[PDB]
Amino acid sequence: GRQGNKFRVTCGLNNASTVNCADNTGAKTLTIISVKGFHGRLNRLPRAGCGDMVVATCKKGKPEYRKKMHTAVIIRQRRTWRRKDGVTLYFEDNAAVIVNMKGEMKGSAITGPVSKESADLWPKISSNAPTIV
Amino acid sequence: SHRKFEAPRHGSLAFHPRKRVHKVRATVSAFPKDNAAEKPHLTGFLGFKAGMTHVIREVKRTNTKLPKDGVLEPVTIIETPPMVVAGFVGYKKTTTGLKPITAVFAEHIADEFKRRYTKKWYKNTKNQFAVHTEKYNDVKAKSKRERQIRLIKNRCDVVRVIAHTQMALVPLKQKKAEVMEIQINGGSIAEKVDFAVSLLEKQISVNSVFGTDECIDVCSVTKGHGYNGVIKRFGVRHLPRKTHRGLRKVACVGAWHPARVSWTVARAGQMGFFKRTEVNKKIYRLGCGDLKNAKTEFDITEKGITPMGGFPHYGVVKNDFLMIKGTVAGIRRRVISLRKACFPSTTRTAQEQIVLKFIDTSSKYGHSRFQTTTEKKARMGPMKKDLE
Amino acid sequence: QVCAFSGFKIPVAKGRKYVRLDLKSFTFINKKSLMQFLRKTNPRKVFWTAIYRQLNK
Amino acid sequence: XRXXXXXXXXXXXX
RNA sequence: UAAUAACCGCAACAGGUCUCCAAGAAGCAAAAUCUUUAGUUAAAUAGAAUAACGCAGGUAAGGGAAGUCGGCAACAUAGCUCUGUAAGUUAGCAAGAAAGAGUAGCUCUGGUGAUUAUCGAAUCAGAACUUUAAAGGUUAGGGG
RNA sequence: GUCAUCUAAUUAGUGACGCGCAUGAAUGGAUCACCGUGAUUCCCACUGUCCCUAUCUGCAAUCUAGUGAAACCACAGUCAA
RNA sequence: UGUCGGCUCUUCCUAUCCAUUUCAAGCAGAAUUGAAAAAAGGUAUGAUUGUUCACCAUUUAAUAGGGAACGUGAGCUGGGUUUAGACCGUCGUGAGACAGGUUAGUUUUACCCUACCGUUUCGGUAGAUUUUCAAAGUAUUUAGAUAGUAGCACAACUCAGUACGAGAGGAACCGUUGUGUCACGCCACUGGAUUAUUCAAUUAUUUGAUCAAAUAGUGUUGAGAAUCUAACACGUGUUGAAAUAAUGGCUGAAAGCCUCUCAAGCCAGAAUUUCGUCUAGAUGAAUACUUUGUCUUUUUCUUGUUACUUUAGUACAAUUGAAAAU
RNA sequence: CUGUUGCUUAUAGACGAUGGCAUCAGAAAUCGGUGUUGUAAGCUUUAGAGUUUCUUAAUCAAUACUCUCGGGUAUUGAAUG
Repeated sequence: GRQGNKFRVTCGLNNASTVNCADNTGAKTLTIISVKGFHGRLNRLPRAGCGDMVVATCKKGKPEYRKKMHTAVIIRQRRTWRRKDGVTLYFEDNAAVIVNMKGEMKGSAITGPVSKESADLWPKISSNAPTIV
Repeated sequence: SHRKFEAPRHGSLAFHPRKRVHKVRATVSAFPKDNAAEKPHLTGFLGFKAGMTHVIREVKRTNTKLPKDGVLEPVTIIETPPMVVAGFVGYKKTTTGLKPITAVFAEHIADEFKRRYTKKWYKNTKNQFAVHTEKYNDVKAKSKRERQIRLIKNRCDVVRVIAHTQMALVPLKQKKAEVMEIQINGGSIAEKVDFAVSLLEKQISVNSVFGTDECIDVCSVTKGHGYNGVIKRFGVRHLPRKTHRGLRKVACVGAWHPARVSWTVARAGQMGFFKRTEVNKKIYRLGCGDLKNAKTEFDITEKGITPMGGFPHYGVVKNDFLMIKGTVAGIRRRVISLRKACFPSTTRTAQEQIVLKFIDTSSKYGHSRFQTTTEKKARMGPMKKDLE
Repeated sequence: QVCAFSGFKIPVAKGRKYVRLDLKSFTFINKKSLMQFLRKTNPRKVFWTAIYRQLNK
Repeated sequence: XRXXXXXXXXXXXX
């Protein structure tokens, strides 16, 4: 359920990287396990950037979300990445929102700014985003 | 036994052996395939790298999601003062390759060309081309020259002009010229020699050789690094911290029983001064005539291509220049052999029109803020100096 | 663009943007200013800033 | 089975 | 002489060998660091260049054990004052549990005595103001 | 081994079951409070262990003047079958 | 002859997992299954175990099977095994045994030859005589027998909710645009190191105090140019012709018909081969100047080379050697 | 001709090699451009929480104001003259 392509966004989120959950679905933090579309290499850890759909497990949250594996989208990251128009940009924290394969967000609201790359790729996130930075 | 896990080999076997070159100038291995159904023209040039800046260019491709305000890209500035054509040579196709038949030179030759033929000029008698010039107008020598022209027209297939640079126009301390043979691709051998004769003693500027938004091939010698280990040379994996005798090496240099170390293994050695050819490089600004400045249709302030404080380790560019998108092989002051593309690129990005929106001229040292020193003075205002 | 701490006019293709969780985004001209911003240093007490020079004289 | 160790240090008394 | 050259180790060997006298700073401290009296500047040779691979000491964006037999190595906590401190228990402990706050400079205020107004001790508490907001140069617990 | 629990994932750890190849009572059985440069597992924090390598310093290595060994050595030293 | 595994690294096999090209199906579409050409390119991340093996959780176009002294210890590790300490269980009267379990246990030497990777020094290729010529020396411009060889893969838009199908479902060729990796580079912009002990601040000690420093082997902290560098920044490898393999065909006999040929003759067809292109490179060629014009050997000067100097000896213009194809 | 040698030479570099100039050579200052840090030392400089001695003027005082966009550094592998 992903629309269009994405430019190069340097991936600052690894395997076992912990991110916040900006949704309101009782899940606090998710730790990245794998990244959808990742092309494997020897000894390389999976990498995720803004707008990258990941597979993550919830280690902190309500019982219906903890100790389970969900699917998320990185909406902001602390890694500095460069836009194609010579704009260097980075956020304050790494966060994600739970989506399914078809792309519809599980939650109903997002707290904090949402990067443009995650907003363009997923139309459902941009509809519920406060601001698109 | 088989290796447990598979991975691509480190380093290319197409660039083996890694032998450092002897001359700074790099000779092109070929010229674009000749077509006999067009006017004669030169298929190459030669310039000196100045430095690197960045430009904001307006995207002209369609069906692309690039920003509409412009894309930040790097450029390389290659100062290319005019060349002096000082002869020409015809090549014949034999069963062992092209064989130079004769070389015909002009009457007047500059000391920059004569410096190539010695190794201690200040102790030489500097009598190069003396007999060729003194007896240029004699009846016997004129007949000989007329035979060289007719011999080439009869028994030759390739004609090249021996053009050399003028190093009094560049900030380099070297005085001897840089000779390069530029093949003439065009009409029949009859009209190729006619064009080559017309160029004798004349000057060729880069605007005549290259067009606008043209993709070219660049051949140059890379930046030297010296003796380097396997980690830098090839990119092997560093060994664990626990390792005895060192970390930055290849653990296994071959199996027991080919009984010899293979040429395919990574060994420490020279990295650096190699000759590399890069193809399909677009021209952004043809710095000839009006476009010798750095202003654009959107940014109209009057400024030259040299950043504030001069190009680092190079100086000030005040002659014709090229604006090549991206990087070329070699550091500043290197000699770059340009060339028309052997395989012309047909991609939509190769045919795209280049519209520069901003050309950077801020100082290439530190975190600069001002484009021109006049607008540095305006913003800062009068200081303690020049006020008292 | 103008720098968030120093107040200098930011040259094109030079600088880093910082986005906070309170929907506030700032752009800085170099790492020298950005670290000053993160240490909660007032540009009014930093002599070389454009903010300081505009307040005094 | 197959073991591996060796060391000696006398080296005469010259 | 009594030892980084006079003793024992093949030697002018980074190993070993019992004692006496013992200044200032700072500090709880004979600690670390600097110095005065005394001793020495030589103690298995140097000069130039500043490649790889090393031995010793370091730092590093984003992520944080995914590396590995295994947090091996390194990082991190670290002084003092005040508050606060669990399960378990042989009722003595655990316990510096865990956890949180304060700390600088300058100008002041007050408490703790002796001799019968004069004289004296470092110690504790408190208040304005200032700044680059304070144990951290050195020494200096990771916890459950 | 079977059931729970720890993890996304547990030949690991812990709590239980016990026809236990071949446990068991001063060859001591069961029990752990304090203690341990003892063996094992899990959390928090921190980090070049790692993604994935970059870079700085000293001493060497390099070259030179002086000085100057040892192990080893049938003869020696390019490959395929 | 250092005995398991893992780590690092290269190469080789095909009995092929993916990508490319084909044939077949009980192949309507999609997903599949059997088979041929083809080994040039890829084939991953983790929990448990010393494990090879195995089993789970993901991801991917695929996460194929193997060899090289069961590849690889003067390459690493020392987890297991496999000495010497100690414990439990069974066995033995006892010392002691245990493919029974547990715990702690020194990993030495390359400066030799070769190989491989880079890097120097000396040597040098035989048959032309139109003085507008020939040869030697120095220097530049070039030349290319040979050796290596590099780009791959995926995704999005449109094709298209179209072909196909009752429905459910559900493609592809061209074209466009991006991403990942590999290779070569490079320093503009972003980031990192920083003994320019740069600039500033500051703890302890010492200069009587201020200034200015020094010491704590770089005291420490903040910013920090240059240079180097990014898996952290960014460029190029979208590139052209011919001939092919499996296979599909054309004409066409053999064999009056049929047949793609275990016949002659052709066409189309691959991540294929060869040109083209990139890298290293042997014998070489052209030009500039210095010369020499029948010739050499041995001495000898030079850092070295050529020309050169001396004593001699040798030859002296004039009949040689071409059809092509079949 | 070529090599040594010099520029404590570079676009190069372990050593050789390689590349450039060699009297219109070279090197060094100063000097302008260009960068880094953050406003130098002085004073009869105006703010200063407070204190002391005179008798109400001195003096002491972390910091802070003007001179001061100051001072210092800047090829060492930066660019001019």
